[PDB]
Amino acid sequence: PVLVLSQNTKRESGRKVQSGNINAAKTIADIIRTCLGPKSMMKMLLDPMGGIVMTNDGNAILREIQVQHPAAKSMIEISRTQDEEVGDGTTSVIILAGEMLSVAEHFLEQQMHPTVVISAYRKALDDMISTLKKISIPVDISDS
Amino acid sequence: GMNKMVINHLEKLFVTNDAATILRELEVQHPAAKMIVMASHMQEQEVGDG
Amino acid sequence: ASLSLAPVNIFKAGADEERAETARLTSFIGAIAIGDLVKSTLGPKGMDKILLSSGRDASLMVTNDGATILKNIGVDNPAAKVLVDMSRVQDDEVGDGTTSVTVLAA
Amino acid sequence: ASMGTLAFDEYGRPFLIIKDQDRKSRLMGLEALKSHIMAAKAVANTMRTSLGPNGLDKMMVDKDGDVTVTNDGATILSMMDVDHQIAKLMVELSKSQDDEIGDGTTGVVVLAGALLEEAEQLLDRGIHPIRIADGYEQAARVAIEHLDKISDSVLVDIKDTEPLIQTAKTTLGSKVVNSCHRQMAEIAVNAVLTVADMERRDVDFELIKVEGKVGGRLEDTKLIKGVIVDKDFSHPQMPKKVEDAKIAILTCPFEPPKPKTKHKLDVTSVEDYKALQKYEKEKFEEMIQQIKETGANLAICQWGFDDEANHLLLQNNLPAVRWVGGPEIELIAIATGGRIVPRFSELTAEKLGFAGLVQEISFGTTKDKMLVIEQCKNSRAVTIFIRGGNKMIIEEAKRSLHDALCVIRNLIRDNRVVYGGGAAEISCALAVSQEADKCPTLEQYAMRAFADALEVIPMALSENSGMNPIQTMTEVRARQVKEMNPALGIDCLHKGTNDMKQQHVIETLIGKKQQISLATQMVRMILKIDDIRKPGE
Amino acid sequence: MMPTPVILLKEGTDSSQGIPQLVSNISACQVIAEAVRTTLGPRGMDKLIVDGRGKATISNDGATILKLLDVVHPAAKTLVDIAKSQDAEVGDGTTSVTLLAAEFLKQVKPYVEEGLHPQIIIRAFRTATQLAVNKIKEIAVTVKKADKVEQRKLLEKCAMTALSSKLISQQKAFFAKMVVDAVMMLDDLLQLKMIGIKKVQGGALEDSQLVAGVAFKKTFSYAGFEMQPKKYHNPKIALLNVELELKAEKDNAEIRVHTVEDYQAIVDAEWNILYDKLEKIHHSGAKVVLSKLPIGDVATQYFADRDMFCAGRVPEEDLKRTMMACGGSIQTSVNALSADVLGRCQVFEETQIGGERYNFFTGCPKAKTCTFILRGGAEQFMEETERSLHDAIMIVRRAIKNDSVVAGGGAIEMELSKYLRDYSRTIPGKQQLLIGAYAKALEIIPRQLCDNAGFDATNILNKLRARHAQGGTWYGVDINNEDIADNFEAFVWEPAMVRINALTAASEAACLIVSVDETIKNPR
Amino acid sequence: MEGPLSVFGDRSTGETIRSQNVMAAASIANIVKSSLGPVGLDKMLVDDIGDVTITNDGATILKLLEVEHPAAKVLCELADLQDKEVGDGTTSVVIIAAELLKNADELVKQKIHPTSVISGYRLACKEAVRYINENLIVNTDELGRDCLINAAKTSMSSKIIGINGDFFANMVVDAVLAIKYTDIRGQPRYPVNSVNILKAHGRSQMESMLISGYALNCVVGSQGMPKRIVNAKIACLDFSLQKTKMKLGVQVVITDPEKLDQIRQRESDITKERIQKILATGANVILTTGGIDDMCLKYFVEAGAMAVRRVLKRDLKRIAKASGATILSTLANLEGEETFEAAMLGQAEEVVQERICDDELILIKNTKARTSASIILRGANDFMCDEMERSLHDALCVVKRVLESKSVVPGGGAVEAALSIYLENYATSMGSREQLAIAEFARSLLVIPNTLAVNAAQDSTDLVAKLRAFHNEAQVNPERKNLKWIGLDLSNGKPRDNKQAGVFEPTIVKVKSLKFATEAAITILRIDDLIKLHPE
Ligand SMILES: Nc1ncnc2c1ncn2[C@@H]1O[C@H](COP(=O)(O)OP(=O)(O)O)[C@@H](O)[C@H]1O
Ligand SMILES: Nc1ncnc2c1ncn2[C@@H]1O[C@H](COP(=O)(O)OP(=O)(O)O)[C@@H](O)[C@H]1O
Ligand SMILES: Nc1ncnc2c1ncn2[C@@H]1O[C@H](COP(=O)(O)OP(=O)(O)O)[C@@H](O)[C@H]1O
Ligand SMILES: Nc1ncnc2c1ncn2[C@@H]1O[C@H](COP(=O)(O)OP(=O)(O)O)[C@@H](O)[C@H]1O
Ligand SMILES: [Mg+2]
Ligand SMILES: [Mg+2]
Ligand SMILES: [Mg+2]
Ligand SMILES: [Mg+2]
Ligand SMILES: [Mg+2]
Repeated sequence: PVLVLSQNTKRESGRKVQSGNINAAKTIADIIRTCLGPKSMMKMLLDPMGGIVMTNDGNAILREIQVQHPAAKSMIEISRTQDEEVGDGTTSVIILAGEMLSVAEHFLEQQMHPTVVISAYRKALDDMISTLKKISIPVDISDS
Repeated sequence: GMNKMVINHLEKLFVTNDAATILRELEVQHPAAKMIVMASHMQEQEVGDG
Repeated sequence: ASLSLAPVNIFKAGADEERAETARLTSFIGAIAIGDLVKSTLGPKGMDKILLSSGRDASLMVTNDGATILKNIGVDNPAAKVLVDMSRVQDDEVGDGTTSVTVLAA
Repeated sequence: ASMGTLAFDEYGRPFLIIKDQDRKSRLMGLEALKSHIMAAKAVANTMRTSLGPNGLDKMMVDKDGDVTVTNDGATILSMMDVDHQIAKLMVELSKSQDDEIGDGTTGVVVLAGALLEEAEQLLDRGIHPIRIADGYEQAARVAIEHLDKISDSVLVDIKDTEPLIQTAKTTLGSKVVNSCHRQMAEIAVNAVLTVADMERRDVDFELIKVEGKVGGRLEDTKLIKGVIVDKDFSHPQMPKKVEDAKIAILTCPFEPPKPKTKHKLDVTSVEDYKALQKYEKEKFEEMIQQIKETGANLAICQWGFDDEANHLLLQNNLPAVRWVGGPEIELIAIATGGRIVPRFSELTAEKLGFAGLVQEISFGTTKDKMLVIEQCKNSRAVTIFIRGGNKMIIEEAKRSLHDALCVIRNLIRDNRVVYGGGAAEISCALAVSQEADKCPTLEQYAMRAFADALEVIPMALSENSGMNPIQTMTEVRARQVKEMNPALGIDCLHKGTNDMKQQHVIETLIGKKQQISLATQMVRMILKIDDIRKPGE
Repeated sequence: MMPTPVILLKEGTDSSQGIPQLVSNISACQVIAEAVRTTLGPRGMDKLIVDGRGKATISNDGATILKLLDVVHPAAKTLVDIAKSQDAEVGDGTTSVTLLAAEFLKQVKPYVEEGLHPQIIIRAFRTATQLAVNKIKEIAVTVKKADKVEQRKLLEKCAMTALSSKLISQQKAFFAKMVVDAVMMLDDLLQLKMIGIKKVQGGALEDSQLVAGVAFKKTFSYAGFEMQPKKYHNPKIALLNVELELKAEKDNAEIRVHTVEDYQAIVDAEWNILYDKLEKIHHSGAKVVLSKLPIGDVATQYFADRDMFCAGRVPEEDLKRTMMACGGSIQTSVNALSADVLGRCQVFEETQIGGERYNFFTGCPKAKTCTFILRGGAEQFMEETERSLHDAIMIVRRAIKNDSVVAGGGAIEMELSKYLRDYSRTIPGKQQLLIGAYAKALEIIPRQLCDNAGFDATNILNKLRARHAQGGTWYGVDINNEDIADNFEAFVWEPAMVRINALTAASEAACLIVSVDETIKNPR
Repeated sequence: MEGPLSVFGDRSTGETIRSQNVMAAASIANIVKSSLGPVGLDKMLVDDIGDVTITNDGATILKLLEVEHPAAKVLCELADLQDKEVGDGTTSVVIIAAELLKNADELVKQKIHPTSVISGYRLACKEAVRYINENLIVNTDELGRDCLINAAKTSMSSKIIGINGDFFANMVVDAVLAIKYTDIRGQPRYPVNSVNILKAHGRSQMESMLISGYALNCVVGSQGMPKRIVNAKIACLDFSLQKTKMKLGVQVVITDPEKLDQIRQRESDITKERIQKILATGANVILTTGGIDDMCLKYFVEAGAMAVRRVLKRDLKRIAKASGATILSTLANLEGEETFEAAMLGQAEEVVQERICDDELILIKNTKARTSASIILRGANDFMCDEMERSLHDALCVVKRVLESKSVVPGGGAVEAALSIYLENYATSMGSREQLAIAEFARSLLVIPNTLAVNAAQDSTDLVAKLRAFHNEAQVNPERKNLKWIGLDLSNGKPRDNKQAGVFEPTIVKVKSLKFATEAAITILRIDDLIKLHPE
């Protein structure tokens, strides 16, 4: 056998990879979609050490579940990032990322280039930041 | 439209861009897709194109 | 070079080709084995052999006849087969001499 | 060797083109040519030791352990369990020589192997294998014309058979039956001349029955001008000898007649039963009475008969043979001059054959009997009865005598004769060398190689005879060129003289031409191959 | 690329899609071409393939080689198919077609990798193919004289060219004369079943021969056949489909008698049935008797006593050829054996041919059939001889039907490459590149000729490209001189339909392979 | 084996092995072709354990891959060498080497001798280098600092810091100018790999920070120590501050119990005295490559100093060079005593422990005696942060090359089109077979703009034809030589003056790419046989 790459090296490419990544992300989102808001319901997770985790926390859930798709891995990692940075919004972030990828799937199917989509996303992010800072209000932290 | 070369379980080769033929020679196993294929084959039977 | 000792073997799996000295060696050894077997039956003071077949019937013969002895043995050497057939043809032509012709050939 | 396809893709996706391509092999180009040449050289060097009077035999063992000792190249290569396809081609080449000629089956193989061995060096020097094949074709044409030029002619008449006997002795010199050299040559010649159509120039070998029986000595082999059958008289009290035998040849079993169509004879009364009984009795009596009234003293049936017929023959003094095979019935008819009769009603005194002696022959302490029919008037059929001390020498005697008969046939077909002992090969090599000298193109090398290959037969004869190959061959070549005498060859038998015309060493011109042509054509077909594909295991 | 609880297709479906799949198809076609490249031209070589049973086939014929290769690639099967189609429609050019198709694919491979639309590529291919075909039809030399000597010269030259690639090239004049006599002695239909090809192991190529008549091997004679004579000097010939032997008068027939007199009558009646058939055959004057059905020993001996010749179980094709040669009809009944239904030849003989016995019917002047008898030192030798002769025969047939000749050695390919380069330099610039690639692809025939011969294809193609642009259209590769030459004067002639169909088939295969954009293998 | 040659292995020979080598090289190049240019896309790589790597760097991809074929390992090592010697072009060099191999094997199939192909490639490489150096370079002096910014933005296009290039290029340029230093021989040196790059998932990319000073991936050793110091006097030590243990060849053997107490206390008082000597000079921040026992950390705590342990040797060397300190492996002078001079101290306008998302690090700000630079990259996860690190390293190397050699060339296939034209015209003069080899070299060079357009999803044929038309007009009409600067605009699918658009690459990138690609093609093309021995 005269191979160029080692056997077990499988290479996927193209719109199959793009749609697969987007589906993995939106699946990670669908996992915890119902754990958002005041009327959420608990989930009982079973650790490999015979333990139990009864929670509503997006990062807790995604940290207790295990995946093999690298897109899902990346989504769990960004949930961890959100939790470590601010300590809240760990499932709002997941849902927003899933929805953004979902809506980008449209333009990707419609021959738009991912770099074009990305430039649009970055413009929109800057303008989101501007709008948030404009609509924000101050706080007197001395008011217990 | 580009042609496809479908090889069925009997190792027979079909080179075509005829949708109903491609569907026939594929082994569609999901039931909803099977239903869409049933619709396509009924269209082929009734009209012959489309 | 040679049919057997060539970079390519020209034969089906299981065949073989003994060349000059190897062939003469196997031939002489087979013939002389047959002859040494069939002698000691030669002459008035010759002694008999027990054939003792190995089939499921396990036939048992006590013979002094060289033709009978050679007919009733499992021979695999071609030269030995030649001598066996020679003794059989002697036994067909005349009824005696089947041990002397074999001993002489050997 | 190398595999069919070794990419699997420039993109990582499966690349499957041929079925079981991973288990399949392939050899391409000059390495393929050299593999072919190596295989052919192996076969040829196996065969070259069985060439000439001092040539030795080979002991072939089949799948079931039966032994065959032989010097016949075609029989050897047929018994040889070869796997290489080029060796299979060489077996086919030898078989073709045997079909067309019946002699030369070892010369063809040796010569083809030599041609390929020389092509090996020519390919090393970089010549195109097709150019080699074309130079070989050119040199082969030159050698064929030189054979036609140096050929001699012999008389194929039935009065003086000494030239034919010399030819047959040359053919049989290399076989185990050279202990009875002249007896075997005489009987091969007399056989073909008795059964040979001189006007048509055809010789039907179905009319020559070559029978062998263990016992006796090789010297006991004789020519029967007639037929021998492996049967005896039907009744044990019949006489064992019949002189001045008028023979009735019949293919009707001496039994009550029987329709071929599905039939049911219905018995419906005691009178019907008695009529049937009397019909059967009278049928038997009528058959025997018809055979007797024909005047015959002997009957020969093809389909056997029953107790009533046997005893009626005995009572009526009609010795009879039964269960004789179709071919032997035909031979008996042809030999005795009789006509084969399908039923007794059609039998007449003119359809009978005549043999001056019909005898039953014993073979010592065996209980087996044979029937000889001979002393016919002008038998156009004949039998060769071979005796010997073992079935191995009997079978070798059979095939050697077949070679001799085929050689006499080739003489009857074309009386032209070249002299052997490698003399013809040396002369053709000289002619090819001269033509290569006169050739200015690149085929000069191929023609010189063809000459050096033609010279392997005298070298092989010398080697098998213990002489020094190069010395002997160069001296006889020098003598041929100096004193123009293409009858100078190898003194294999050490008679002193190198003159094959004086030693009566004789070959057939069509035989030598067929050798050269077949060797050249097969070498061309082998050199034209540059790619082998074979299935795994 | 994500798991689903229920998958759309059956587990194991392998789908290759896109530019990689297309490039891989082109590569597989390149492999298939490589498998036959070295057989092209007078310096071409033979291939030895072996089956699972261990039986080897040795061939120069590209169609044969590709049939024997167990090709399974869906795109590479197309080259095998077009080689089959070429062998069908023409009978020669099978290697050229595959080489041309694969070279078209190789030439367009770069643009395929750079994203050129396959529809554009196939449009360019169709355009260039139509142009080249019309140019062949325009510049093909068709002598409008209908002279018989010139038409035999033409057929002999086309056959010599078609044979100057095989293992019988050293006898191609001989075999070409024989092939030409054969197809010129055939009837209007030029049926291939009307040319017999017997293969008798043993003998030389020059010992092979053509029989202006019919010949077939002796067929299982019974006793008395040697008592029969074996040469007749003006025989009348009875061709029959009749079993002549004692047999059940019918398989569903049952005789019922209740008397021994009736029993004996029935026995004698069977015998009289047979003897009456034989007596009718004997009284028809026929001295030779051939039956598609068995002829028993009784009938054999009857004919031997009447000094007649009989042969049974003769094969149907040999019987039909004997009929077309001698001029009779095959009879299932022997009740009307008139001279109109009997056949006739000037000589009938049974001779020995290399270990076998053969019956020869010679001297038939009204013969619309001939039989080749091929000699050689091996089964595969004779098989490749037969294949070469089949190539030559098909060529001669097509030439007889349309004597419009072009020159070979790559002359026509170089002329068309020049013409297509010229045409491409006059179009916008997208189709320009693709038609120029077509043109460069056409050069694969002289290039491969020089390769197989051992020359510098680069220098020779430079010489040819130069000489074809200076004026001159039949200049191609000269093999024996390692140079170029006017191949129309050197008599390297090729029927125009050969190259027309080669271009058509190669372009169609290329267009198909390039139109395929996805491959879906279902699990077995 | 089956052949007469008894070697215990397989043997490929001739067109078989040549086609195999080309197939391998093409495979490797087709892996990376999709990651070339501003429209290229990134790749995931999974390491059989779930370890994920996002990347656009061709060298990184080919290092992570597990290659089995030697002709493909050659190209992998080629990409590695390009990354070592240049820092950019790691994909283009592989693509060009593979295309040179393809065309050269096509010529060898047409039976041009490989020696002749190799001579032609060597000639074409030399003449392409010369033509670039003579006609296609732009002086960064004539262009100013926006030249550096444009080179950085050009390098960052095709990376995940592309559109943010407007700001990342400013950061990169500021950092390289900060770490600029001149040595003996008065040559300006820009020692990248001295810019520290830290990664910390969290705030957006735009929130990445340029530190005027140095950033240390370390923390204080004790929570009782301060975590901010303003007038930082810095002591860099290459030895450990622990309870002193006698060395291997020294043993304590007591025969008078009254000495044991003093010996045991001395074992700690030695290090105590060393620490007091260090602290007496004013050192309030102490970085150490070794460890610091708790006993010592308590001394630092009581002194109000900031001690840091297990610092890395390279980080310490950089902090020392940047702050003016002297790394001490020992407190030992030329007088056989133990002292610490205030001249061995360094200075910094502040040293603080700053809180990054969920970790903590130390920032040394405004060091004197030299300026230093660190960059804290901030993204959405470790994958993003690692790819940002690799992209930023590429950009830093690019700016370094632009500042060392003051020549740039335009991008977007401008150089490749110009070289294709010039070399297809130049081949006409050199031999007859080397001519074909040089023409094929020229045609091969076009694989870069072809790939750029293919990835941009544009008509590669039309675009490269327009490019070649422009550059031929430039090389045949002396009045339009300004057309040399035309290349691809992959956002619009139209040629464009890339010198005015700001698509610049360091000349060294293209030159070294060409030289290395030619060397790789020559070495692989020289192979006409292969003997693969069966392992033992
Ligand atoms: N009474 C005897 N005295 C001397 N020699 C004898 C006597 N009887 C037999 N022989 C010798 O013994 C041999 C016979 O031995 P036997 O066992 O019959 O051998 P084979 O089977 O070959 O005939 C003969 O050669 C004969 O000369
Ligand atoms: N008595 C002889 N003296 C010299 N040469 C002989 C003699 N008999 C045969 N030869 C040569 O031996 C060669 C080999 O023939 P042989 O091997 O006997 O038959 P085949 O070649 O058919 O097996 C022949 O070419 C012949 O010329
Ligand atoms: N004598 C010759 N000289 C030069 N070229 C020839 C000669 N004979 C045939 N050719 C060329 O060889 C090419 C292929 O020959 P051949 O192998 O017979 O074709 P195929 O294998 O396709 O049937 C033809 O295109 C023809 O032009
Ligand atoms: N803005 C741009 N417009 C056109 N081409 C560009 C631009 N930026 C980079 N390129 C081209 O991209 C090619 C390499 O891109 P990239 O993959 O980022 O570099 P590397 O070769 O180091 O992998 C260069 O040849 C360059 O000409
Ligand atoms: Mg919350
Ligand atoms: Mg439609
Ligand atoms: Mg002989
Ligand atoms: Mg042909
Ligand atoms: Mg880059």
